[PDB]
Amino acid sequence: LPDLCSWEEAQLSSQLYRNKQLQDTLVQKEEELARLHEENNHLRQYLNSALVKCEEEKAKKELS
Amino acid sequence: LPDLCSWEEAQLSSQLYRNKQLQDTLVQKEEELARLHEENNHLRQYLNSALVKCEEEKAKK
Repeated sequence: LPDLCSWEEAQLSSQLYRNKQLQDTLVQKEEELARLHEENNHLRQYLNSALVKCEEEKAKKELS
Repeated sequence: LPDLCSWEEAQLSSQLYRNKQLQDTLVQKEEELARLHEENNHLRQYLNSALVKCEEEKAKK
């Protein structure tokens, strides 16, 4: 029992360490995701806004 | 001692399960990031192309 207990405790420490590393990576990923979602959406909006104005201009020009 | 051992065993089990969950979440997050990076690049490419064409249309005379 005491040799098993010491082995189990070491495995637990190693597991908690690996999980902490995963957890930290996951925080970094979530914020990278949030950044990209916001940038993609804004870029999308900007493109749509500019392209629409280009077409509005052609419409009112090409009427006479 | 015997109380600590059972607590540590139960924690090994919970933490193995936690590891799996974190691993599963991470593969899903990486897939999502890979797609958003692809989209971001395409959006920047499209933007560049639209700036050029916007500019060339200002061949205004």
